[PDB]
Amino acid sequence: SVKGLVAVITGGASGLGLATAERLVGQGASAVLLDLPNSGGEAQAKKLGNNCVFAPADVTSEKDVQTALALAKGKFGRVDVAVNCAGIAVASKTYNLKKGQTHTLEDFQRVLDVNLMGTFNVIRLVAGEMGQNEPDQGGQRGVIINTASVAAFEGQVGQAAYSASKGGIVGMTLPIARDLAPIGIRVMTIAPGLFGTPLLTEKVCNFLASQVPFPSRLGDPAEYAHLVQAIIENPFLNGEVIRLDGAIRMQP
Amino acid sequence: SVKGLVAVITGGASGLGLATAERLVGQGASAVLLDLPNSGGEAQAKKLGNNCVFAPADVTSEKDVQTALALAKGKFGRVDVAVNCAGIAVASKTYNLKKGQTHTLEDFQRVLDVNLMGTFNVIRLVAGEMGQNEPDQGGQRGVIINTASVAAFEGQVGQAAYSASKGGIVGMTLPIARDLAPIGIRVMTIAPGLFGTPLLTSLPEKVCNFLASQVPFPSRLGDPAEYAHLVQAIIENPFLNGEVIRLDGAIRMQP
Amino acid sequence: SVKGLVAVITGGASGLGLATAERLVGQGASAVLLDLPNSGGEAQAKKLGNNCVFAPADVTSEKDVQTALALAKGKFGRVDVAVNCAGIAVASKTYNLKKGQTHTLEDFQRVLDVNLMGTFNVIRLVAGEMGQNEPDQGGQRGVIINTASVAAFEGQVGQAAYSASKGGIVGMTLPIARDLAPIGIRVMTIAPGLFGTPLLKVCNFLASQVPFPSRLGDPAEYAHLVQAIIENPFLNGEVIRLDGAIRMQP
Amino acid sequence: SVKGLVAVITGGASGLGLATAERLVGQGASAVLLDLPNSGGEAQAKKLGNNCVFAPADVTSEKDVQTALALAKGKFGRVDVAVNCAGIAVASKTYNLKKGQTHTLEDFQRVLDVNLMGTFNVIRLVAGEMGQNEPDQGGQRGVIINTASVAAFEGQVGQAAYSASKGGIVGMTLPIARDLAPIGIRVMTIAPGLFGTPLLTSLPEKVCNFLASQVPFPSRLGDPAEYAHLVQAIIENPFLNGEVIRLDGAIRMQP
Amino acid sequence: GPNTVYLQVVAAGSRDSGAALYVFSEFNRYLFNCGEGVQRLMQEHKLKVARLDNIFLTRMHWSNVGGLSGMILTLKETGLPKCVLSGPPQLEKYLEAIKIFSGPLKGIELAVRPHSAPEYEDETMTVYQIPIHSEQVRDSSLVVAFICKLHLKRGNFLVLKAKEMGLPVGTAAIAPIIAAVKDGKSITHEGREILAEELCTPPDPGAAFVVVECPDESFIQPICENATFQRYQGKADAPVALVVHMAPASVLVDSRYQQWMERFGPDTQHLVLNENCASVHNLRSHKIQTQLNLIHPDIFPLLTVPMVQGECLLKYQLRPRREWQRDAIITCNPEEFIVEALQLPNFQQSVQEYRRSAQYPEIIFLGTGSAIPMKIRNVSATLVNISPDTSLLLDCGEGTFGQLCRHYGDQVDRVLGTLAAVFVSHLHANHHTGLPSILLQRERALASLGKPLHPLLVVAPNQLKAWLQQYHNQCQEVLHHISMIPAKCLQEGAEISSPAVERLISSLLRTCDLEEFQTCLVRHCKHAFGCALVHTSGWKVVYSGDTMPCEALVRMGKDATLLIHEATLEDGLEEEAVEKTHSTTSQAISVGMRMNAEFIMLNHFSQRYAKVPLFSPNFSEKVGVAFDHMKVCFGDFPTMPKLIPPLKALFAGDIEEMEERREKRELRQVRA
Amino acid sequence: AATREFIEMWRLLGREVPEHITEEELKTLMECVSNTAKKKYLKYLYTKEKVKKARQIKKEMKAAAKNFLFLRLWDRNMDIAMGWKGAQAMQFGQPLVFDMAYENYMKRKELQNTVSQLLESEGWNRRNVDPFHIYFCNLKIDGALHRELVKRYQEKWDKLLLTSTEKSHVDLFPKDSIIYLTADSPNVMTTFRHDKVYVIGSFVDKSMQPGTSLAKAKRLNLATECLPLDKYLQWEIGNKNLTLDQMIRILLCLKNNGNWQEALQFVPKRKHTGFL
RNA sequence: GGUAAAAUGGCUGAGAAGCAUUGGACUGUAAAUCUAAAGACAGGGGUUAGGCCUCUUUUUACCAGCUCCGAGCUCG
Ligand SMILES: [Zn+2]
Ligand SMILES: [Zn+2]
Repeated sequence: SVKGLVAVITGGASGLGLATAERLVGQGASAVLLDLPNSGGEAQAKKLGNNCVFAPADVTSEKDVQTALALAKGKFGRVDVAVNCAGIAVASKTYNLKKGQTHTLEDFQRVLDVNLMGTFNVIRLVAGEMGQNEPDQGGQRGVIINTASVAAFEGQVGQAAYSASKGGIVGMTLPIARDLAPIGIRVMTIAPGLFGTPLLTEKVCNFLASQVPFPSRLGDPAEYAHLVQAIIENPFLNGEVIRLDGAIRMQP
Repeated sequence: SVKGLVAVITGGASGLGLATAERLVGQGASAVLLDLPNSGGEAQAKKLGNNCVFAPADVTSEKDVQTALALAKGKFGRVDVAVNCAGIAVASKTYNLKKGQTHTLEDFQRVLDVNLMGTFNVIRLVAGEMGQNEPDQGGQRGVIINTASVAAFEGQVGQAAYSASKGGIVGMTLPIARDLAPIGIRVMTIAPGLFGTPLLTSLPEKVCNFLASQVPFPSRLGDPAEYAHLVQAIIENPFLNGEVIRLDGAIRMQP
Repeated sequence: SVKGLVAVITGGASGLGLATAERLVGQGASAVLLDLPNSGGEAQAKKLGNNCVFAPADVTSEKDVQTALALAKGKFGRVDVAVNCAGIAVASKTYNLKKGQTHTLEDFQRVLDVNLMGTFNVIRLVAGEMGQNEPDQGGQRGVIINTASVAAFEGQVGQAAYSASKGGIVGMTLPIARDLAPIGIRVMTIAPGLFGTPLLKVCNFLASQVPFPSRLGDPAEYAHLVQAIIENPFLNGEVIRLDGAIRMQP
Repeated sequence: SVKGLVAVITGGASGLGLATAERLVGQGASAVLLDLPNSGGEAQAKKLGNNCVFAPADVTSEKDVQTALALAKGKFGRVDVAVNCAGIAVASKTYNLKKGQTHTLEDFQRVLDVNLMGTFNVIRLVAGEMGQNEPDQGGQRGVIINTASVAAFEGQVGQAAYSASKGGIVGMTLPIARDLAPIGIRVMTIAPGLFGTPLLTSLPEKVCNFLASQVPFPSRLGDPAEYAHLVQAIIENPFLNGEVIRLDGAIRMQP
Repeated sequence: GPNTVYLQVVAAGSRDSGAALYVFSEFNRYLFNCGEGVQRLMQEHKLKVARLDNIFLTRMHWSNVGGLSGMILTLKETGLPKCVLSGPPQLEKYLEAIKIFSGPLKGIELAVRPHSAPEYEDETMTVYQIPIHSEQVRDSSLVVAFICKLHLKRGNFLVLKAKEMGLPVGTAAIAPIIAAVKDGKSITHEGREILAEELCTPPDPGAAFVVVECPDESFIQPICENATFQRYQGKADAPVALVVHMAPASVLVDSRYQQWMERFGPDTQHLVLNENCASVHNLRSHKIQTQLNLIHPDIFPLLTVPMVQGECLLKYQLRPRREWQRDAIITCNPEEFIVEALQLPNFQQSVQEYRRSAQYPEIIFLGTGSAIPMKIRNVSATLVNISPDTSLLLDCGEGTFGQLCRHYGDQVDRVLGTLAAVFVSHLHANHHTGLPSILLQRERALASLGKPLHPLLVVAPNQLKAWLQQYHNQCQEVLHHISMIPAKCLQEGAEISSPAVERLISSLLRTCDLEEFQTCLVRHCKHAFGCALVHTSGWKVVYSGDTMPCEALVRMGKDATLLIHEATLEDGLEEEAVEKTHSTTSQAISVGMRMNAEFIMLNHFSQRYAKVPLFSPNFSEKVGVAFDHMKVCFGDFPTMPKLIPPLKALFAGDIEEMEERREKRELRQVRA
Repeated sequence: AATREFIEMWRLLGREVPEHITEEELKTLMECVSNTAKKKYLKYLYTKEKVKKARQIKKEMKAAAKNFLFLRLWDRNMDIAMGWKGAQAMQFGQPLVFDMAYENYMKRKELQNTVSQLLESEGWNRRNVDPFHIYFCNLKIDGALHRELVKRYQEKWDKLLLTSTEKSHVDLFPKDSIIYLTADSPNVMTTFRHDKVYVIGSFVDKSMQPGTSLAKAKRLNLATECLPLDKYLQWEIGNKNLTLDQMIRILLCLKNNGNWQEALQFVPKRKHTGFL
């Protein structure tokens, strides 16, 4: 069960991160929101109750994550679940011959810094906090869940920067799982498809929802939260990328 | 939730199939065991209670599956979940130059007939029963879950016949999901690693300890109860479709 | 190089199999066509010259393959390359609720018997012939190349039977490569996309759906990839998608 | 054929990059070496003849690549092939509980900057030069070949930084192929396994004989000449696009 | 000095073995009274001769020097550079007579130490020779007695003294201490000990033993009156530990002799070898004969004042301590032997099959050995019983009488009376050396049986005359017992050399009742002769001896009833047989078949063969084989082939071992 | 305990005796009835102390003394790879049988040496490219050999990739496919056969009693063979019996397509003048 | 069946010592290490100050004994 567990959710002030926070707190767990101060996460933390605490920090900055982790340890005393639902996206073709446009290097670096560099920055820091926990009778110390979109396998036109960042997370999920296996930490990656997040939200949405084989609708963030809970409860789930897409194969 | 659901589990008299049956019945659902009569599945059906009915049938035979499906419809009135946990395995090298031995064609055909041909035979028949269900408010008519071992991606020496059958299930899970998408049936495949099934405990004891130690985390053989938990999660989640999930433990198999 | 090599090509009387036979014979190698007698493969064997011999046999039958392999050994003395380009395809939905139709089991079994069972039947038999060859100075005894369509990863509606057979070949290519590694046999699989074979308004639309080049596959290009695999000694246990970056839709 | 083609090879002063340069120049093509000035690439350029020109540039810097590309255009007039064989590697565990050590962020950023950021920096710039070429009668304007190690699928202990960079290249090879499809540029990725590049032929012998023994067939380290042969095959074949090819030898890496 | 010294009784004085001792020491070995058959007995019981420096002979008599020639040719083949003999001064003349029939023996060196020579001392023992002359250059009344005194040994330093002495332990300072304490001294400056008695073992004084030979009552008084004996007997100077007595029991019961032994002191032991011993000397011979008797009893008949009677392998330590060791005493039990024979894998069924299937002259094969005596086969010898009252000996090898005595037991005296003539074929050793033993025993048997001493008839080459003449003149009177006939005078084309020779051969024909006697020159060596006997009954027996396939023998022995032929080697080494002038198995078979004899017998088997020869498919119903102490009659010819399976079963392991060795030799030859 | 002085004084004399002594070995010392046995036992203890003390000084002498692709974690990786190869060999490898029926004929000293050779033989098989499937037949539980084996291997005994059983070779394989290798066999081994099962007697036999293995094989009517040592090399000095480690290395070379002139390289050079 | 020489049970020696072997270590690139285990010169005996004396086994070499003197194929 997830009763009494303490979880740290990056970017949990909106989108997929908030949905997992709502479910875990409702099930009886405690959550810490880790997202930029401009997102107004303190309003969501107050709404969810006394079990939710907003920690203003930036994933790309080492100092901010360490400060937020110390706040979580001070408030609750331990960290058991780490969910990385933070990440930005950009849309720009690599090269447009007709328009004479070339992809800017700053845009590629900025996306890589948040999606990939930020995710690894969090993982390497929470594990240090996560390593001090007394082993569970099953030998487990905690669960770390990442989020890389389905673009890591099938990118679209102009989705080169997004696919590269998401592709790195999928590739690196196995070495990290092997890295933390002796200390007893499980690392998993979820591959959501088209989800009703603010990042995705009119004619395009209806067409994209119709392109999903079944169900022919956009993803529900509540369903994403359900999959996260299933991974936490199952002790044999490790080192896999799960496509929460709906059997949709993306076209150019 | 899975309360009130009716499920048909192939090969549910032992191994992974029984574990899912125990969990689903315990959660309040109804299950039908579909396994060969020699497995003594009627004893398990009596143990699980009045919500479990043993249907003696052979997956490779069209007539037996149709008879069992009619029994399930007569007893409960509907079919909502189909789980394929039945399958045999063989170990034989493709060609042994030193011993002058060649893989027999009958062994390859027999494994293919049960693991791959049997699975497709069940799927095409339950869907006809599954198609008559009134659509759920979410548009779903039912869930079909398959089981193909991790050998479909990383086979071992002498595991050519097993990998070919399991590999076909992984490859065909996507066309079937697209086939049944308009009628509202979700098709999924689970890839268990090393699990404490009777099919695995036949190996000598030293091998089991070594194989359990080779799993990164947890360093132990798979628990069939954990496999049942994953099946329940797939049923509850409505957005899970057309994916192969490796319930292995981050273990990569060596030659 | 491929000069002086002897190759056995299943289903080489037409389609992809003939294209590889034309290239290998032209490069100076010797080829043996293994396809059903009704395909008229003897005409192609006569056309290609004295280095090509037609062997009428059925892949699904153990006796026919053994007879053809003996003919190849008698004619040339050795077997170095085995290419499996034979296979049939069917199109039928798993279940049609509106029409009340269900996929027939015989159609599924027939496709599985030729595409998957036939391929493994050939592989297990040629390796016995292939095992008697003296090891090359690089340690290699020969190369075995399979053919499984891209449906093994991304099938279409009604392509359930085809994907299952092709999916098995992709899955089994790794255990076989590990099986024959000590004796020195390399096993590879090629995943052609949409190719201008006899098996394939629809054609224009399908050709336009390929990102680049926006045209149907050329069997000559498939033959070129086969030659590259034979020459390269470090290529083993991989599935290569000769498709053109095309991702198939439902 | 590759006769008369002009190719730009990143990091071609040593390792895999030099091997492709030797083969392409020998076949009659023209090559431009793009590697850091401290590698002494001018010696290799002089050795290969008048068809090879050394261009000192850094992949991570936009200005250096643009200067080198202008030099290649001035010397030869066109660019047809772009091969990315440049990249560094680091070995450090994510977290060592016993030693109390944590992976440094600078090491992760430095590896990502060269392997992944550097590769994309080159690709986006050569395509602008590559786009001005008159289309071939087959519609092709040129070929771009990347190099990502097999760690992108199966990383080892302490190979987290290397796998993340190589994993990004594998993931991004498909969107780039779709991006440049209308203009007629083919993008491919090669996944070399354990090749006898200068770096790996420097480890102590016992080690070199283990790694090499773990390869199923051939039981030896990779030969950079074989890597050059695969590159030539990709250039000649016009239907090869959007695929990752594992030039490893059926070796599956263990923790 | 040596740390252990003990005696051993090789032969216990029995009539068929004589008496002999064996002194063993770490530095030297000694032998006493090397009689006939001593070489065979010592070899059987694994007594090494490598360092046999000295041999002591107590009396110039054939009962003590009979086996001297065999020991000499053996030590030589052993590689000993020099051997020294001690005893009567007649040994020098005896050694000269040995060279008559043997070679010069250049290899080994011989030395003689007579009693008149100065005393001899060794690294372990000092020996004194006591010449004794009986009451009332050949000398027939001289007997030498030996008194051996051991060297005084030091005492070990008490190593536990290191806890009290001031000497630096584990250093070189022990060497002057060792030179002091072992000699009775002590370095008092290292402490207070002035003498070794405080820290060293008491040195052991030398213990002496005396060997006394008293062949008859005439020597009793000279032994008693000897002053040198009184020096050790009536004194406390190292009382003699043990006295070995080799004298007949009639001498022992004499009061003067009884008082002589008792004067040596109460602690002195007394060991007696006086022909009253009851101990089996040839265990292996008894084992084989008992086993073969289980097959056919008739063909293989069965054989036959405090003091301590001697036994075989009896020991007595002298240097470590002084005890009657008695640990290797031989034990003869026929029940164990038959149990081992019955438990053989194929012996029981084979003898069962043979048994369920179911007169003069008779032949007894005393010995069937070629060159050296062995555990199972003695040197060549053959006895023929023409009539119940007459007999003929076909060859007299070394120790022949010993085998004869064992075969007949108490009946030997009667048998010797029936001995009419002895034939000697070619003058090699081990073919004639046993003759003096037979003559002396024959004289004793005739005296015991109460018969006139008529000289025996001997047919032998004239070269044998010189050998016996020199021995008779120099050492001991023999020639007055025989009337020798030259072998050449009995040839088919021979001529009467002298009327006395004609008278003797006529006497031989009358005595043996033979119709005719013939000899021929076989191709073995210079003056090598065969023989043939024809009886008035009509049966003819032909003896070949050492030879090669020859035509004169075939012509002379035509239509023989029974043929005895040499079978030294097999077909494998026919080249060696030609080089060594011997015949092979098939060669003998071919010669016999060509001669057309009713039955064929083989003997003179080589030392290469251990127990049985190779049974080639050429072995027909006429070809037989010979073993020691077997009896063959004319009615047993059909039975002999039937015995082949049981003999194969009784010797399955060794013939397999012999076949394996031959196969390995052939493989080595091919691979060479 | 009189042993105390018996020795201390010999230690003062320095007559090749141990510097110290423990209780358990002291009881074994008084369980030796012959002074030669005690002298040999004391010398065995004496040389044990000297080599232990001499090797300690080597530690004192030793005390006087970027971009990477991998981490120095290699002893683990080699062990894991050898484990994977052994696991496969336990299913498809050619069986090899070590017969432990010679426990009665071995004294304590030879029993320890048998275990040491068995440890070496197993290690060489593990490192081979194509290992055997080592069987431990007639291994009686709680026996002298079994107790020694679990002591040396400690916890590794339960994880070694080999089949140990109390049954016999005949009870596990058909009698036709069994060949009992021995030096006394009349048949000469010509070529290695991959379809046969070879039995190696776990024997040392310093006090030579030849024919023990041959008698055991002939008792069950098993085929026997003897390596063709003489045919390929010229023998000079030494018994033709070979150690277990040498035998398994010879078989491994033959199993891997090697020729006789290459397999016999493991015979000690102190017996064969050279090849023919 | 005998004669002589020899015998290193992981391998070479020396007559001490190296190359090796087994269990353990998550090694920061000398782990090229640390630590634990096993170190019996064919096997028995004796003695012994070593070192020798002996028994047995194995391996490799090796295994008949016509003497005289003059006639000079016979004569003593
Ligand atoms: Zn003779
Ligand atoms: Zn002779």
